[PDB]
Amino acid sequence: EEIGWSYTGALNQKNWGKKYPTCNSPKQSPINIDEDLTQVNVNLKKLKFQGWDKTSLENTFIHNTGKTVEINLTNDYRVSGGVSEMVFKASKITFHWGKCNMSSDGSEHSLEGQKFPLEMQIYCFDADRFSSFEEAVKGKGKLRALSILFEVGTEENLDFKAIIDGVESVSRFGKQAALDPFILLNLLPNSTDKYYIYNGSLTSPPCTDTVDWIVFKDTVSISESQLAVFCEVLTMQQSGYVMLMDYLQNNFREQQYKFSRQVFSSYT
Repeated sequence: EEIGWSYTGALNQKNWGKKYPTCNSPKQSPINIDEDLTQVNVNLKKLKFQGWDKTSLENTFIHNTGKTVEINLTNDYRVSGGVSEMVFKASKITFHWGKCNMSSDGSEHSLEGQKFPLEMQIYCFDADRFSSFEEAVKGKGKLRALSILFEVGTEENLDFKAIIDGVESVSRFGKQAALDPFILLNLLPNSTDKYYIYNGSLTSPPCTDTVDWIVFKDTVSISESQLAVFCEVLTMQQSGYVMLMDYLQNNFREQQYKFSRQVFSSYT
């Protein structure tokens, strides 16, 4: 089907545009966000979560795609706010990490030039217009994504126990496993009223240019042992004329120029 890509190997990120032309547009993600360079906007609509405090359904799977571990959400998770009151449906969660220690940079977005050891991204689309997130992407519909940045703390973050167990379960390339019950709202930072928003894109091919990003100012903390499980995930990579298996590490796109884009900031 779709042509294989990598971050720094074969068809690396500098060359994605040769096959996926949108990857060369001026509205690409991720970016760095500096607070003093943003525009505070009181007009922004407070974030509204519907169904996020409910238990995750039994058919919620995590999946090792070789580029990330993806969670395919099943509940009717609805979200709105920021630049509009239009309701989106949250359908996918992906993770980006480095070498998985407290001092490693693995996030895609950064704040104040600081990268983080882990980033979680939750993807959403307009369920009225489209039947699935993939269809929305294929049709260039309006997309919304939320970025959650992580720091390593001293203690085990119990809200993530089910997720972490799931990542352990899919170390093997391509593997899928059902997730133990979890609560999606509990995966977000303590307070969500402080956030940034900008016009951007998917951070990997096809790099679709129609994503409004919400990036939370506050971080989520997990322990060192929780972060460690991500670097046990396995992938396949073409290295020269040989196809090899390796640990999945540094699975993030480098940062992009803003090109006149404005970053908006909530007011609290």
